[PDB]
Amino acid sequence: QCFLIDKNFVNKAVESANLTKDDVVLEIGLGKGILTEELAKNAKKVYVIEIDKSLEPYANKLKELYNNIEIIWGDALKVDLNKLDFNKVVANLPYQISSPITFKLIKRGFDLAVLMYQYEFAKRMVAAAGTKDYGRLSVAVQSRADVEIVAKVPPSAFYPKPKVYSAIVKIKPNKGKYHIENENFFDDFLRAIFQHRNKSVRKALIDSSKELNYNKDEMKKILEDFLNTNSEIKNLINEKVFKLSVKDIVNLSNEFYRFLQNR
Ligand SMILES: Nc1ncnc2c1ncn2[C@@H]1O[C@H](COP(=O)(O)O)[C@@H](O)[C@H]1O
Repeated sequence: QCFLIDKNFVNKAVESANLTKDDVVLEIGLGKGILTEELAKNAKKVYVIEIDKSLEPYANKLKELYNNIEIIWGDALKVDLNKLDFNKVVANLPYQISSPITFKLIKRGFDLAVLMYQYEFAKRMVAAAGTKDYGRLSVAVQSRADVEIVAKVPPSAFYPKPKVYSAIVKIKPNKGKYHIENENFFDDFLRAIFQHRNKSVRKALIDSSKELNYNKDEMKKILEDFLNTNSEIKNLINEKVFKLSVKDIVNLSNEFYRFLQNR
């Protein structure tokens, strides 16, 4: 485990979280408890989910100085987050859980999260439409939250030093900006189209038709009919998947959902 040791990066994360004594913070991963201490100083209460009980002496040290820290010994991917009353999340994430934890957290909901990821993952999360790093992850996150990289974090900020840079990412859920009609269909639609990111949406959907439970012939005919509904749809489905904006992918998928349900 590469512990975050550089207090300057702890400070940047904590600052980005805009904490007050009315906030309740979830942290994932205890590490040395440096970040934990700063959270406890500034927030009402902090929950820490930590899988490795050999880190208990760090927990015990903290609990001597702070009365507002609760340690949950367990797997963050398994814990029922619905049962905890946090409004913010601040963590140097265990990188291996980056994707599922992000969506688990977003599903549960929060006012704001400030999370450290490996740099390449963060770049993908925030990537602009039509760029090399833009993909399913980018749209999956940006359709649900405003995201931005707060700071790049060098290997030297950790001990032992990792092989790659990390990045602090601020995530602010934003449900009403894009308004997903049906989350499960949206998820299936994203999966299908990003299996062929350099093809037109139309051709991607045909190739991946089985991801939406249609055979290739069915899907071809569906899209013929769909394209005839209006000129905007025609223009969207003929563009390359990775070139459509998040707004356009959300609206296209919403329209397609409504189309299929009507049919
Ligand atoms: N799924 C998990 N839930 C809670 N804590 C974890 C989980 N996975 C790893 N950790 C802890 O987070 C620390 C950072 O993860 P890692 O740097 O990927 O080894 C590790 O030392 C573990 O103690």
